[PDB]
Amino acid sequence: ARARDKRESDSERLKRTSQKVDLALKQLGHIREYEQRLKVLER
Amino acid sequence: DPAAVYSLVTRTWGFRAPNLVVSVLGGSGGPVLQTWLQDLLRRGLVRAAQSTGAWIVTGGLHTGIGRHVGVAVRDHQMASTGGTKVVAMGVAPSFPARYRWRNYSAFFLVDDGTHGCLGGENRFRLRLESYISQQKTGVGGTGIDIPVLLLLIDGDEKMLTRIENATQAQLPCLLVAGSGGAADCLAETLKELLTVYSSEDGSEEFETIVLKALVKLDELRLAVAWNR
Amino acid sequence: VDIAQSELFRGDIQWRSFHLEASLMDALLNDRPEFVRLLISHGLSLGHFLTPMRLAQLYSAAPSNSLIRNLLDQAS
Repeated sequence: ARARDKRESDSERLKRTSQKVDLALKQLGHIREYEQRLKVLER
Repeated sequence: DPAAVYSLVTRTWGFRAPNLVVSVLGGSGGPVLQTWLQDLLRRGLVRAAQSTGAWIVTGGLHTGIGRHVGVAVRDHQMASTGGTKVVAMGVAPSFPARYRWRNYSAFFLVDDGTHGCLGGENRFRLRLESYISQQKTGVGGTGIDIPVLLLLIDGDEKMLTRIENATQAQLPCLLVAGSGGAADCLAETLKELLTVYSSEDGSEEFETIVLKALVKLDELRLAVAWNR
Repeated sequence: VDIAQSELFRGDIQWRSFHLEASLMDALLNDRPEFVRLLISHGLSLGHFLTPMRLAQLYSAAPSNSLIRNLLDQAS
């Protein structure tokens, strides 16, 4: 119960949101590069 | 008598009554399970049992489908929140105990009567299901009959015989496509109880497939029986 | 600890008890509580792990300028 209460705090939610936004940025960069490569190949 | 077994399991051992019973069967020999099947076991059956308080009844042996079930349970637990632990009953052929590890709450030991033989327990296991399907869920007799469903992956001729016996006992069975022989081949070949698990279907949709197999009693009563 | 998680979660590779005990002793000596938690939680038999020599080594790992070491040598 104590660990669950700590995990559901606003600070932990904000930390997890920041980490997930970083993951989304990495995926967006990967998709950007792959789309550029696909456009280069198809032209 | 399966009634005594169920009464001991629920009352004298403190285990809560199940809102769903899922039986894991089959499993071809080999240390390495496919990653697709591993994901199906991890984020599928185990997740649905976690979210509906279901009973995972499977072989308690250290090899075969039981080891895969244990690994999936451990994987879910390590990536789990502060929720209830899944009761995983293992049926295989003094409060303190001594054993060598080199995740199952209960270890049903069936007296086959002959050392070194396997398969004599299966009938007993089926009898237990034939009891727990007829029991009322929730509180009192107002609840619906407890749903019991079998999920088959891989398998052999003995697993086919078990499936036939289960369908004789009005217990629904599901066969996973792409597993290999037995269940997968039978599904490709393809009475009311039998349900086909498409390879397109995967995790995050296990509960809907369970419901559509059970209904084939209504959907709403099953939903209110669970916690979703 | 992420490397340890990735290595120990692999299904293809299984780790024998000797490596688990060696890593557990290293973590206990070097004050890495997360590593000891991970190693013990992965099916480690702590009862067979501890030996009188291991406890003696753990107590010998006390700092030179520590009250525990001072009292231990004063008792002898």
